[PDB]
This record gives sequence, C-alpha cells and structure tokens, in this order.
Amino acid sequence: GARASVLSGGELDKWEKIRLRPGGKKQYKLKHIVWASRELERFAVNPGLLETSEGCRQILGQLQPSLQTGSEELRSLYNTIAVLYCVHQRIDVKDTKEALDKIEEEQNKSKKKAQQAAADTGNNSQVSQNY
Ligand SMILES: CCCCCCCC(=O)OC[C@H](COP(=O)(O)OC[C@H](N)C(=O)O)OC(=O)CCCCCCC
Repeated sequence: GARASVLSGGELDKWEKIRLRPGGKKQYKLKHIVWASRELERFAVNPGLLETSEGCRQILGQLQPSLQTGSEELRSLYNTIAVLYCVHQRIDVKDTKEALDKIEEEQNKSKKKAQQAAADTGNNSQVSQNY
C-alpha cells in the first residue's frame, strides 16, 4: 500500500449524507470506514477491499448468508459494507437499508441466471386459478 483511498471527494460528501438506519438520527462517518476495516482484517479480509467495487461486493456475499446467524458485529458490517459498496457501483442511496434493497434487487434478477442446473433440488410450482 502506498496511497490508500476509500471514498473520494464525491463519495465522501454522499457518504456523510447516507445514514446507518432508515429510522435514526445519525449519519455515516469515517468512524464506520475505519472500524469496519479493523473487523475486516479479523475475518482474513484485507481492508483494501473496502476501496474496491469488487471487494465490497464479495464481502457482502459472505455476510449475506451469515446475517442469519450473525451478531451485532456482523450487522454493523453488512450494513456499512452495503453503503460503501453502492457508492462504488455508481449507486445513490439515503440510508443503509436503501442500499440493501438495491443490492437485493440486482441479485434477485441474477438468481435464475446463475444456476440453471442446480435449481431443481426442492419442489415448487406457480399457482393456477380460474379467471
Ligand atoms: C456449525 C456450527 C455453527 C454454530 C455457530 C458458530 C459461529 C462462530 O463460531 O462464528 C465464527 C466463524 C467461524 O470461523 P472458523 O473458520 O470456523 O474458525 C473458528 C475459530 N475459533 C475462530 O476464532 O475464527 O467465523 C466467521 O464469523 C466467518 C466470517 C465470514 C466472513 C464475513 C466477514 C466480512
């Protein structure tokens, strides 16, 4: 590492604007970018990924399925990494939840075109009614 750079001038302005929660009274700050950095390296994940539109995405992939059995720490992570990610994907949000909706909407479409072979294990079919 020579010159670290997570959020540029533009990303900074928007970052400070974005909130951690939809129904809160606090916005985002460097405190969250640095904090998540320390917790990241702890999970064998370098903080340099936070400044990468690609890394931020992967980090959410491992936390996604972890959210089911994750603690307060995992929450703040998936929440922060979610906002920072959208920032690198030319995405604009107002809160953390908002970003999640976008990341989930973009994935929901890339769910059927991801397997096309391993999506026939269970059993589920559409509904049929009259009129
Ligand atoms: C099967 C039993 C389930 C019961 C719940 C048990 C839940 C649990 O133990 O959680 C920790 C879990 C395990 O780590 P592991 O490789 O096994 O090594 C264990 C070793 N003791 C240690 O100190 O690490 O790690 C993650 O958070 C994954 C990070 C995900 C990446 C996301 C970070 C951004």
